[PDB]
Amino acid sequence: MKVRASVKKLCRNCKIVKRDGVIRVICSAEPKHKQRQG
Amino acid sequence: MFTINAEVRKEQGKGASRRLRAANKFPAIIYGGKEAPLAIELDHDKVMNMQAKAEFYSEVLTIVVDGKEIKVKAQDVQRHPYKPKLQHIDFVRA
Amino acid sequence: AKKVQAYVKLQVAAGMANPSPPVGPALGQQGVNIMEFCKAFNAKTDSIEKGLPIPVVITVYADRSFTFVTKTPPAAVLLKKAAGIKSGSGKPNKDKVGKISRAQLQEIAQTKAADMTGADIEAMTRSIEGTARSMGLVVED
Amino acid sequence: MLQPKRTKFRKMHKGRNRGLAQGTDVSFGSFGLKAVGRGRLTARQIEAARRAMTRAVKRQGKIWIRVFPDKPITEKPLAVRMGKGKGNVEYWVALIQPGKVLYEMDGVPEELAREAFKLAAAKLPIKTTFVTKTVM
RNA sequence: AGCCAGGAUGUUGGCUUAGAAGCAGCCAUCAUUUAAAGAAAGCGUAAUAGCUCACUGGUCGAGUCGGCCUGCGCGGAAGA
Repeated sequence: MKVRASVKKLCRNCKIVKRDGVIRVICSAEPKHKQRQG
Repeated sequence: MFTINAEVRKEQGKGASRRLRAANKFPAIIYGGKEAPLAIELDHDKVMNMQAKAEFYSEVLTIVVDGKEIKVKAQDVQRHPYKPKLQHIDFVRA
Repeated sequence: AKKVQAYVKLQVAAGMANPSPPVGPALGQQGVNIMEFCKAFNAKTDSIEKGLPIPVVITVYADRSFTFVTKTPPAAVLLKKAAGIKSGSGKPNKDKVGKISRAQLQEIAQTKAADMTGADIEAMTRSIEGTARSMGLVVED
Repeated sequence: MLQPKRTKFRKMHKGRNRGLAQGTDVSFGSFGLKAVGRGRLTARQIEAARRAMTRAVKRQGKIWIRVFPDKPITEKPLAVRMGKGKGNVEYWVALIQPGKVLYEMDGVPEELAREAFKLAAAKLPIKTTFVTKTVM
């Protein structure tokens, strides 16, 4: 995954979830869209 | 067609005006015709959503102050520089 | 036809038999026969006129290879048979490349009624003139 | 890069950047990129932002750069002591206050003006906002 | 928001089409039976094809959608 300080929805299947106080982008379509730490 | 409920400003100057805008109002004045100018305080949100329309700057407004009605027209508005809010409005009588 | 069971649409100009450079095993990847584009397809092509590709439904059954009936002449080479230059469209609508007389499209549209969407003459008239909008063909009113 | 064609004196004092701005309404165009932060803007940041806008809303539209640098900023070289004169003119900045409409745009829909002004406000050092042409 | 249905024809539209037949291409970007449909919004092909959607019907039985102004907070945040 991509640890960035701007996490965004790159696709329409991407989805912002906060787990353990960490903003994350969980996608189902493309696993390259998986992101962390916004 | 706009009715703007107002009060009379018993205080003026920069202290009183800045106190008046922190309380979510803003000052204004009604001058023109032969009468004395009338210092007026106005609620902020009503006038801001009201002036989002175009007809606020063209149509004759009606300002209700002390239970009277003064048919005015919005002459000139001072806006805040970098915020979407108002500093002051000049209303010419009509 | 039915649910999609090994029918596709492919060939080029069918004045000749069995186009080997353009498609080849594209008509041999599914159960569609290699031989049935060569003799019997031209036997079913000579019934009207040659020199036209045919996008066609080839339903491959548990028979020898399949059974085939050609139904409609398509409007691509029907709107290229008398349009202008023989090269192609490129950027046809921003200038005036082609022009088509509308009476022959009224009679071909009056002929073609199987593979269309419409029940009135005027309803499907400027649909083929929409294909004239496709290749920039200026209609002569 | 923007720079005055011909000055009157080569080196300017620092001076300060206080108070609010003068160019405040969207005057020429229809949509505006208005400053909120104070800061100052070099000519490279104005050029960078203008290329972001001009790319973004393609060669349609019309864009006004309402600020102009005209203030020379001098720097001393590296491993030079203090003193021994004022430095050399390296670049040119415009001083910005809260309220300056930095850019204007006309001839596009509002949603492209949002898009180009987002794209170009990320090339500037000051916090910025979007404004429209208000009528009086 | 879920869930059950439909979502095409000229359209191989010509392409430099070597295979693009909506899918490594550009111009167009129309018109109809139709509640509704893009000469295809996402993937995908040796290549059509394959699906989903954009829109509409039924089930559903009370709120929901996205902006603005704000207070306090989260990430950004590694040193002997």
